[PDB]
Amino acid sequence: RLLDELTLEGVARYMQSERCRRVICLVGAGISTSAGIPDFRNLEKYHLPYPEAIFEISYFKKHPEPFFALAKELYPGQFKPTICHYFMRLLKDKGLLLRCYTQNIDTLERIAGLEQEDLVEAHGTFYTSHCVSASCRHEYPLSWMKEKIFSEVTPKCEDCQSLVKPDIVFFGESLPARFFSCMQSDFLKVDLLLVMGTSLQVQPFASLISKAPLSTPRLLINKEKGGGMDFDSKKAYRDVAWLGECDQGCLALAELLGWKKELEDLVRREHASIDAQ
Amino acid sequence: LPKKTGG
Ligand SMILES: [Zn+2]
Repeated sequence: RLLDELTLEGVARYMQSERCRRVICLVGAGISTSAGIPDFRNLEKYHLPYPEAIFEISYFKKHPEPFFALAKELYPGQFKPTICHYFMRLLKDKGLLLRCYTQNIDTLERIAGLEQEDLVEAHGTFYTSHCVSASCRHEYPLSWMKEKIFSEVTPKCEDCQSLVKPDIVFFGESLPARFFSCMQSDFLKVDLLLVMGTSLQVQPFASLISKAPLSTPRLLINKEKGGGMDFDSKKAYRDVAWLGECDQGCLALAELLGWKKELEDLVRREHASIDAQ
Repeated sequence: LPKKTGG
């Protein structure tokens, strides 16, 4: 038992102790909704067999148009990380971030200042794109992909005529080797798991929190309570839930840590920088 | 390598 009490205050006290040196963040769609990117969990014209087919690789490869139509509708006017992203930046700068495992493809962790080595982009990224042909794999940048999306021309390889897709992991695709490589090391020794903006419904990402040592405390910051968390039973000993929006949860935790001013300054200067671009 | 499932 490493937490004195199963509360946000208990987690904050623990984070301040010398015991808490290494923190893994596990994040999903809920950390980016306030950045104007909706939770993926006008397409009627395509008569999809079921709504989920939009993100399945087998369906996508033969009928890519519905996906790219959705991409146009939901493409943000700007890429601006949230308070929650900047909380993770604070963890990084304070030497507390072992890794951020993300389910998101929006690049906002990168923009917030998390480096390549800080991240496991478990579901890939929208930032880069590639031809699907293994013998070709021609790369295309975001500007090229965005132009195809907005002009409603299906991305096609200029060399081999094959489909070009963003470097996202569609349902039914393998996760990157980096995911499994980092998982095998990071969860052997970690002091805290910070689970934010995910209901842990997607595998094998959902399985990650079970990989931590049994003594590792785990804080959930999410709108609602499949990872194997136990908050409420008489056997509860290490898991804490804070229910609401991720920005507000991170602000509450930062205030308890005495980081409220530091966080708000960081958000405001970084937002100013992005707006001045 | 293991695949993305559960959507
Ligand atoms: Zn090609």
